[PDB]
Amino acid sequence: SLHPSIPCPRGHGAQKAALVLLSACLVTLWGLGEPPEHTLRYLVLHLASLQLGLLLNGVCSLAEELRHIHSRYRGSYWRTVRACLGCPLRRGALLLLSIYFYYSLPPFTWMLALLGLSQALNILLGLKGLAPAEISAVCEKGNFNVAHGLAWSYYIGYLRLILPELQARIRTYNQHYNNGAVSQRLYILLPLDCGVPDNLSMADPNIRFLDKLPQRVYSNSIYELLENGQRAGTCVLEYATPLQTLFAMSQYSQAGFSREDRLEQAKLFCRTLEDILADAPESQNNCRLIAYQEPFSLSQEVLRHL
Amino acid sequence: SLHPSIPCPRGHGAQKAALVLLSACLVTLWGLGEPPEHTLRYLVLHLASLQLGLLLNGVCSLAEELRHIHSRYRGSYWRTVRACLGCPLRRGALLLLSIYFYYSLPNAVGPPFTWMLALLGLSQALNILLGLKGLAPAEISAVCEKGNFNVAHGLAWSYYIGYLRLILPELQARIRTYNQHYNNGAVSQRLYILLPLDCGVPDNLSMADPNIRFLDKLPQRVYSNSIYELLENGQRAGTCVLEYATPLQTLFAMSQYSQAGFSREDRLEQAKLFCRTLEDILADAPESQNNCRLIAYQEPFSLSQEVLRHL
Amino acid sequence: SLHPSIPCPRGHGAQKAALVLLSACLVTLWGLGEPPEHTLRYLVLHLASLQLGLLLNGVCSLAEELRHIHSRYRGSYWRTVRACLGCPLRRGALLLLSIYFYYSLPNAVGPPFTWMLALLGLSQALNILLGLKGLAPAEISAVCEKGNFNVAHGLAWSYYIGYLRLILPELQARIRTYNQHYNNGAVSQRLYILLPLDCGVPDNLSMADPNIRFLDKLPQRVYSNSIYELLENGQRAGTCVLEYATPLQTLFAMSQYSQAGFSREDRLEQAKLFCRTLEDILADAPESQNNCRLIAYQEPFSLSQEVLRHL
Amino acid sequence: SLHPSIPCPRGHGAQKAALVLLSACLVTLWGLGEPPEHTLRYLVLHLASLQLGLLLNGVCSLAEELRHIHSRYRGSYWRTVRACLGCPLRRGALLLLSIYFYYSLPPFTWMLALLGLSQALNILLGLKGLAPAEISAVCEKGNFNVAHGLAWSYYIGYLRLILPELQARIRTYNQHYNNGAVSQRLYILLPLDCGVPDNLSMADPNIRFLDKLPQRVYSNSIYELLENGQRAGTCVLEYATPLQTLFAMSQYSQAGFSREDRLEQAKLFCRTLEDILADAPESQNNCRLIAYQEPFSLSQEVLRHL
Amino acid sequence: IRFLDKLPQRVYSNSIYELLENGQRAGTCVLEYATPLQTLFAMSQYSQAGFSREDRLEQAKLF
Ligand SMILES: CCn1nc(C)cc1C(=O)Nc1nc2cc(C(N)=O)cc(OC)c2n1C/C=C/Cn1c(NC(=O)c2cc(C)nn2CC)nc2cc(C(N)=O)cc(OCCCN3CCOCC3)c21
Ligand SMILES: CCn1nc(C)cc1C(=O)Nc1nc2cc(C(N)=O)cc(OC)c2n1C/C=C/Cn1c(NC(=O)c2cc(C)nn2CC)nc2cc(C(N)=O)cc(OCCCN3CCOCC3)c21
Ligand SMILES: CC1(C)C(=O)N(Cc2c(F)cccc2Cl)c2cc(C(=O)NCc3c(F)cc(F)cc3F)ccc21
Ligand SMILES: CC1(C)C(=O)N(Cc2c(F)cccc2Cl)c2cc(C(=O)NCc3c(F)cc(F)cc3F)ccc21
Repeated sequence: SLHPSIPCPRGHGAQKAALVLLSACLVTLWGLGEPPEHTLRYLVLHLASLQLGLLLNGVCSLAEELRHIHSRYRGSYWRTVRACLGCPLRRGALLLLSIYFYYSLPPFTWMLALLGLSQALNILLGLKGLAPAEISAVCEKGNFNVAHGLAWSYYIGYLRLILPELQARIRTYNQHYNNGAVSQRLYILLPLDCGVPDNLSMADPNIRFLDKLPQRVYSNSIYELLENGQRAGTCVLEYATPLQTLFAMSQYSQAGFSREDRLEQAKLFCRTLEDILADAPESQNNCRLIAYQEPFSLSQEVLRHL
Repeated sequence: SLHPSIPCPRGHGAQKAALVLLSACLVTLWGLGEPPEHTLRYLVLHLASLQLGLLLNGVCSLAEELRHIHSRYRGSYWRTVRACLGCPLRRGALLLLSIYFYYSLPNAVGPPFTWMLALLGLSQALNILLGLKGLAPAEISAVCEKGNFNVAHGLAWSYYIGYLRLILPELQARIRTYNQHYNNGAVSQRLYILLPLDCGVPDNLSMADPNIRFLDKLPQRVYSNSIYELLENGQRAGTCVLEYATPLQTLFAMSQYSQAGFSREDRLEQAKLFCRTLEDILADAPESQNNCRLIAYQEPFSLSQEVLRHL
Repeated sequence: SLHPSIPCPRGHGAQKAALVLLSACLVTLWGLGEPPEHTLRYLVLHLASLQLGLLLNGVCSLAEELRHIHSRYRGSYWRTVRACLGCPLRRGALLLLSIYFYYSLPNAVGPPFTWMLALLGLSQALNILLGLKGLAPAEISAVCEKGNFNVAHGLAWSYYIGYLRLILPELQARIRTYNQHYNNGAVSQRLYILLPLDCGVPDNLSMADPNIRFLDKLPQRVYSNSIYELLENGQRAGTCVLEYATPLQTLFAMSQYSQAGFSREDRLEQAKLFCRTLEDILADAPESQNNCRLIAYQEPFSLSQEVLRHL
Repeated sequence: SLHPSIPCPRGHGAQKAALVLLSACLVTLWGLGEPPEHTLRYLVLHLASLQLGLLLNGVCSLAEELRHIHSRYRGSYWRTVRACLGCPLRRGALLLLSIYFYYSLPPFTWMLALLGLSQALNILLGLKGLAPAEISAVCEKGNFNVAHGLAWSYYIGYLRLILPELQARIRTYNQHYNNGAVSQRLYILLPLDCGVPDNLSMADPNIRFLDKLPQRVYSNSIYELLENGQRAGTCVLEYATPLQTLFAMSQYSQAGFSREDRLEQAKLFCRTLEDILADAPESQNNCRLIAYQEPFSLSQEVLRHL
Repeated sequence: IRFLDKLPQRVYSNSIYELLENGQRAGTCVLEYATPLQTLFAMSQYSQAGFSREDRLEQAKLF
């Protein structure tokens, strides 16, 4: 609802389509007309190599982690083992389960040399790479995103400090003058393009700076929303200052934060600001978000919510 | 370098294990003396299952992304496949290799290719639903650090682009102006940014330790800064412009709220990571040309002892 | 899109067509009917032949590099090895597989390892001596433009960082001031930078075409800007702040000298590329907030028309 | 002559040691003791595959240039073929020479298809990549290096315009102020780490600003060189600005310019500026370059040149 | 009257002024106050000069 080009939280399409594929997959195994004794042996041995390979992958990971004991895991060996190999208990059972069934199921020592060699090629040539559309899912589900830190810093830092003392300063400026009364809500502008001009008239000339709201120290502007050369309304406009910071990351070569990522993350920052302003006690319909990506009259969009 | 506890950027110990492992792999293959020809096919066939799996897994992962395409992938089909399947042309060739390496190759162990198609699909769904192929927390922190997906990365950079970048150019002159109009000791020209690893950031700096006491407000948008003196044994041991790290404070309040999904285990990592990233940004930035020095520690001891040794 | 002559950055057509040839080549492998056991073995063996040769060639490449360690590689040997042999931990992971797949695998065609190693160095030595395995310019041009190995990339970024990033913020203010204090048409608020692709840069802009002539130097680290009137049919259709691009002059003078090793055709290659690099830089820079305009033309026509059509 | 850290112009350590490596490897062929016709045909077939290897790489690259033909090659198919395949006839003649040797020397059509397929995997996967050592071994030879541009333009634009009239301005300044004449040479500092403060005082307090030389407008500042609290030299100091641009080039992400390249090109920029000023009419011992790198006394570095 | 620029250059610096009229530029000439009149005013300001206001006015006219 915030904007047609803001991504919704990831749903369960992967779960549902897999279920449909799983339903259709189990159908076609029955069509072969073959006993499932081989199928069960194949499936168990198919999983056995993965668990065996996962151990060596953890072991290969651990050799980097062995010198990391004093750095990340409080100088503890057991915690380091858990990080690479997952839960030691559940993983440990799978290791012994595979070995016992592998010997029973009809070489013995040749596969480990080959499987250990195969795990090397995944580590060395990077065949088992992470698809970014699965990097995004895990990063978003675990809240490993840069935007999730830019929004929470904004809310805890700026919004949660002026929102209580905003409607009061709006009311006082309304009585102290006579003007069309200014709206009692802050209309945060969230330019999705992350190009934030230092003056509002630069984005559109029909929006003009009129006055500064009386006042830790904060300064806000009231803008003369002009339609057909006449005032149609007034409000307090304010760009999201993180949207500059996300932009100025993309310029710098040290950020490792490219243009495709800049737009991709800045989409989250607005989404994870609505999810914050929805439940925040300081938000009592006293702050209204407006987003717009230039394909546009900025003045009408402010009027659109008015 | 900043502290014995701050993690170092990952080395190449991963492939170091693999190369040593491969050294123990070729010898083991040579020691057992297996038929070399079938050893070649088996490794390829094994990699034929692995790379054909990344398509069945990808397509299931692709199903959801076809509904974000208008917003997340700017309404383009080719920016949907490249996110779920890596580079398409590079990945597309490997599939034709794996298909060719499985369509008609002799295979003592393994089903025919048309049989293996069904067995692969059933295997992928089981791993997806149960999460058997779960990401290890060691690799989660490894990939995110490499691709810069950690939340402390932004909080370190935003603390630079917003505040640190805008005040270091004038901080030397502002400190110089105060010293020339004050006592004949003197205040150091280097800013100090406290980075308590515990993220315990008292509102008043003097309350952390009695030896550090607020002296004066440094003269000048209001960029207020309070200069502090370090009272060691009742005498003016040293004075410097000291402040806490606001992003660490915002991290501390981040973990408290339950709408952030920020456990205290994660906050400790980002408390450490935010220091190293701030070390990296200030290492080469033109503004931080020996203009700022960072203080990081973990409270188990006096804070004044650590700041004094830096002067 | 500035001019039809300027080239676009290299695409992925080479990878795209290679997929088609891979697809058609798969048909012939399935049509002739040779056993896949030998086809898989040869293909691994053939790929083994190419990879194993790169070792000695890299060794001969490293041979000159042993004395460059003190100068071009900061005194570390392992940085030198990666420079010549590619990734040390990956290429060695491919040589070892080819060593195992040639010391053990059957070799229906080709010498044994004890024999191939003799011939392997011989072919590379001849290629090094005679330069037979040479890089055609399209391979060099691709590496030059992908890895930013050009002199135009140098000039464009220098031109922006040194000149265009320092007057564009202050260009709008002076144009507004000049328009405000004088009431005789109006001057556009944009600098219409002229980019003559032929690198013909006269000192006097009015001499280029009669319709352009000097009006008044624009009042203001002492930047001299001359605005011009565009006499169309003897009528001042419009006036603008107009100037040439100095680097495109310094590309011309580079080709004149015989010490630069910068041929006439190379000048054209690094002149078209330079203009594209400037647009890619201005279109993303914050300073060019609709503040600068590019006018690129290759002389086959009046200069005033294109300047006018952009107004 | 300039600095130990400056890379020397590429000698011939390859041919010096490759031939020696060949000489040791030329003895071993006589050691094996094998028939010569068998050896002869293998080598010919080896070069026959490479000719097709070069043919397929160029032809695949030719498919891309059908979009750049009207831009890079002036709409002429001849330059399109020449850039990709090298010489249209010399390369073409080798192929049929190789093919005729291919069939003459002891399947045929299936071998050609396999060779084409194996070249496709070379292109898509990119195993046969260009090593960084040979990337900087061709660009240096072909003068396709970024710092070469920032060097010559710094000459045609700045050095060639101020050097002829510098000594006159120094002579005028030396006459006007008596007692401690300045050196008649322009000292262009070249800090190889590219750390260029706006003023020399921040780099080292032992160097003092003295005055600005009389004068478009050219401003050169004369700097005092102090030693143990007393003057030791006076000369015109001016950082090579392209080093500052090179340092700021690596800062921005759109430059595609790494940190090592900054260090690598800064080393190159002095050496190509050495070559220009070695054989230039505007160099009459009136301009001596200073290059240094902290692994220090910058102030004492200048005195060694005096 | 608007300041325009400084005349090109012991060194002597002089100023050229815009002579605005009805909002348009109508003339350009070098305007430079007679500093001795400023000196006379400062003389009348201080009490050690023994130099009254009418004295300053009359000396301005004679100057
Ligand atoms: C982006 C920098 N950054 N990233 C992280 C992570 C931490 C910091 C950081 O260090 N910021 C900070 N600390 C300061 C300390 C002093 C001082 N001691 O004098 C002075 C400063 O500059 C004025 C300080 N600044 C910068 C300005 C900051 C707060 N602020 C913001 N929000 C952000 O910038 C922002 C972006 C993101 C992402 N998250 N945030 C929230 C912090 N919008 C504002 C609009 C107005 C206006 N229209 O007038 C006035 C503001 O502040 C004046 C009042 C200062 N108050 C409040 C804070 O505490 C000190 C006293 C505004
Ligand atoms: C081509 C020479 N070159 N190649 C490389 C690589 C680096 C340099 C170089 O550094 N040259 C330089 N250094 C100077 C220092 C002084 C001084 N007083 O110290 C005086 C000079 O002469 C005026 C200086 N010059 C020459 C002219 C320089 C600057 N300038 C340019 N630049 C380019 O065209 C150009 C080409 C390439 C390639 N990259 N660039 C961007 C730098 N265009 C201009 C147009 C106008 C006008 N229309 O009026 C006015 C200019 O000068 C006013 C600005 C003076 N500022 C500049 C920097 O800060 C201090 C002084 C212009
Ligand atoms: C490295 C080595 C020797 C190995 O250890 N395995 C594990 C394994 C089995 F998978 C199957 C049986 C025995 C073993 Cl022992 C393996 C498999 C193949 C292969 O082609 N598997 C096809 C395949 C399946 F059989 C089932 C499935 F669900 C998917 C699938 F894609 C090639 C080489 C190996
Ligand atoms: C694709 C196919 C069938 C092909 O066309 N050739 C060309 C060719 C020769 F190069 C050599 C002989 C016959 C043919 Cl017929 C080839 C070669 C190999 C191979 O293993 N070459 C090893 C190898 C050498 F023989 C000489 C050398 F100096 C180094 C070296 F590394 C594998 C498959 C093929």
